[PDB]
Amino acid sequence: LNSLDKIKQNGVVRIGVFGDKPPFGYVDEKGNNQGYDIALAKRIAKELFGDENKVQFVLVEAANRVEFLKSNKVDIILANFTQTPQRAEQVDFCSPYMKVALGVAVPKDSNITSVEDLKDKTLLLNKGTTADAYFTQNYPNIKTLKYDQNTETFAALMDKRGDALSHDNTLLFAWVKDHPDFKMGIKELGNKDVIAPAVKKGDKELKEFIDNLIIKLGQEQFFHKAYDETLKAHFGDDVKADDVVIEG
Repeated sequence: LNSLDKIKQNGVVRIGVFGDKPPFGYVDEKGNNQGYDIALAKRIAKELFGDENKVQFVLVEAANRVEFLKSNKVDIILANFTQTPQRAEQVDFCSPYMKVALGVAVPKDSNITSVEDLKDKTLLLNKGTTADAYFTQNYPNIKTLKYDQNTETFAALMDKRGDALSHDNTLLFAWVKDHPDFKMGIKELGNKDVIAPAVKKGDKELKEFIDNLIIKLGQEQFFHKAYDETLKAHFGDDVKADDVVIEG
């Protein structure tokens, strides 16, 4: 069986998501999976099974997304996952559904406005994210403290364990909005990237299923609506939906 017919025969779709990167994927105070990524996940289950609750949400951290696909723990990764050429050697990406770049958040009283300013600073990172790869490769001598989970990484910022935190700038906008003792030192770093779902390398039938669905959802402004339901309230009036959302 190709992987799409397998998933159809299973009756559920296993989708890897963040449990702790709001507002994109997280578990709310009631223990329910929520966020922009989760909206697509439930729409994918709806298309497969006529029932948006025939997703099994598998929590996964940034370092283990690819391995969860290689090892068959999940059918799809929707853990707010950035497309890179390097990851594309390893998993097959589906059509993108948001735009992304990197940023650096810093304490209110920080004078760090550039990577030069991080020279003799400790920089906090979630292990396995694109921010991790970016500094590790391009600025290997910048001291870092790397954590497995997002909760841990931001907790170490709030505990003054480092001078700055780098991550997706979209994430860091929402977080600095809920945590006003901190600000954006650098609003936008690196390449103008995209988030997309990923399937196991060679799952062509599944990938095309999802790509086609993303085309059909883009015709009904599904991602803008999802942006309003799940993201708009967590950004300032500064951000356009069009700066974040990709339709189709």
